Amino acid sequence: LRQAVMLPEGEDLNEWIAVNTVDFFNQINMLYGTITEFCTEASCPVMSAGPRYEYHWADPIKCSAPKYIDYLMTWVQDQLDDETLFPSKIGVPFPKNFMSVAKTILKRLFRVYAHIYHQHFDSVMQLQEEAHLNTSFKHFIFFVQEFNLIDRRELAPLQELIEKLG
Amino acid sequence: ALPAWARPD
Amino acid sequence: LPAWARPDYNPPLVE
Ligand SMILES: [Zn+2]
Repeated sequence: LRQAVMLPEGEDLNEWIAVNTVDFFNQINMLYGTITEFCTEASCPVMSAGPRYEYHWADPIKCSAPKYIDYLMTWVQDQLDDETLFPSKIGVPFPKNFMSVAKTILKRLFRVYAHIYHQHFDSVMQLQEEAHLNTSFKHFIFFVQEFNLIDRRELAPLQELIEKLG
Repeated sequence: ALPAWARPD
Repeated sequence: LPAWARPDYNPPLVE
């Protein structure tokens, strides 16, 4: 993956990041979809990634994982559909704040992986989606590491896993 | 705003 | 704790 995630010769960095970000959104959207039946208001009253990491709605104001993830994923899809942020027409340049928006998108998608690994790994294994989860996460992480798109603090919840995959 | 993670109580 | 947390865990990947 180290090579596949590298910027192709002559390829535009923003376009490269844009195309891959869409792919990552689709993969995590698919993976979370497989376990939504098990991520409920009762199972996850607060958005967390294990006993050591929790994600507040505002800060503190907390909310369930399903509500948190649905809002986060809806927001990402809206950004992908924003022609001013992710131009699809030829000649239209990416906005000046594109890199910043892309990093925010990736930092947020990471939290979905974190939640699934920490709170629903049992369902992943039962659905035999373990290999799929690991493969998509590895691609995601290798890409972010290649361009240093996610700060070290954000990655804390899956640091142990990150090292093993490396 | 979806702020950065925090250590739970 | 989850299985992937074990130090002996070898991340299974798609083939
Ligand atoms: Zn959940």
